Amino acid sequence: SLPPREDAARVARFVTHVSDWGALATISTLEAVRGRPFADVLSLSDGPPGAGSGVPYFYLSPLQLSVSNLQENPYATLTMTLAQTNFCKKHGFDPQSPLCVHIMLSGTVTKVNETEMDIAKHSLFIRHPEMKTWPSSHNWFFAKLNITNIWVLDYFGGPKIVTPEEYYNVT
Amino acid sequence: GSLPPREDAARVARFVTHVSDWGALATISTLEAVRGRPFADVLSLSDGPPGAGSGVPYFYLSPLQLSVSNLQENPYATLTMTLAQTNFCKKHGFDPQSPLCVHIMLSGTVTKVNETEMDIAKHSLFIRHPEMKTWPSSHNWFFAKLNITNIWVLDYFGGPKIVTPEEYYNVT
Repeated sequence: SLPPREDAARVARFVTHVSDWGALATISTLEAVRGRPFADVLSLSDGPPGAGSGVPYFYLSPLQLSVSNLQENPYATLTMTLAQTNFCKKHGFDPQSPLCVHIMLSGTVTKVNETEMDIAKHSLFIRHPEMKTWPSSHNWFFAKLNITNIWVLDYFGGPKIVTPEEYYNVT
Repeated sequence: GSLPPREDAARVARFVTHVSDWGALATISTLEAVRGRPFADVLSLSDGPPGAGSGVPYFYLSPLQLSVSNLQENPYATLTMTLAQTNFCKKHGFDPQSPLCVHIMLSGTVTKVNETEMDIAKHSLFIRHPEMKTWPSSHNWFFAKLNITNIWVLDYFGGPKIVTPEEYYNVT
């Protein structure tokens, strides 16, 4: 269940963990829209049913537009909302109401290293069983968001700012 | 209310825009801490009431919002919407990142709506989002729209399908 709204770090970890996907903002490298912000929908997982770590893992292909973008500028902002569940519908909260909790995680997106490759794979493949069947020729790699900044919109008033250290220090 | 033929990417894009009550808007951040970084954020939207979706994404925005402070400095933005916002992808067994779980990106500028278009924006938004009638006047809400110059549709294998604004708006 949703953590107390005053505990922003806990709220962020709750929302990251319950999201199976989110929207990732990048800078376009396409010549026609070069330099303009771009948005895209990615599947994600921070871990299996009882062990969400807050780390957003992705499974990506060099063919993807967002990956072309990250090759030229690896900064990205991921946004997730509880409107992705039935939470907001059930409470009658408009998706734009800060009662319909949403968060933004910004940082850089990198290919996961050898040590973390097994946890990334397991986190992603358990949550997304279709990935096992994706086409091998598209050259899939495991990636992650390295979070440097966090905004939490869970009540009226400004965004609540949470440090990566505070976010990762949650159980 | 079923999904159009996937080959008709213009029709599919209009279908997605109309079934979406919200989307993710990407802007360039003007926050000191992260200036110049791509920023994403969740906005409510509407293109019309139930039988009059025009395809035009209208927003109800406040100068207090992070996205709006970004748009004042650079009005370029990209909105994305996915059928994973409904039960469509779960019911059919399409992973949210499978192109079969349709998602679209509409890129352009966000501007304040004209006097002559305020009423249609208002009617479109307030009917889809009745809570907005109760939002605080102190936030100085205004009606905004996305002016679309570029459209990508992910609705099948084989990569993105490009749709021109004129194809998208000529859908009936």
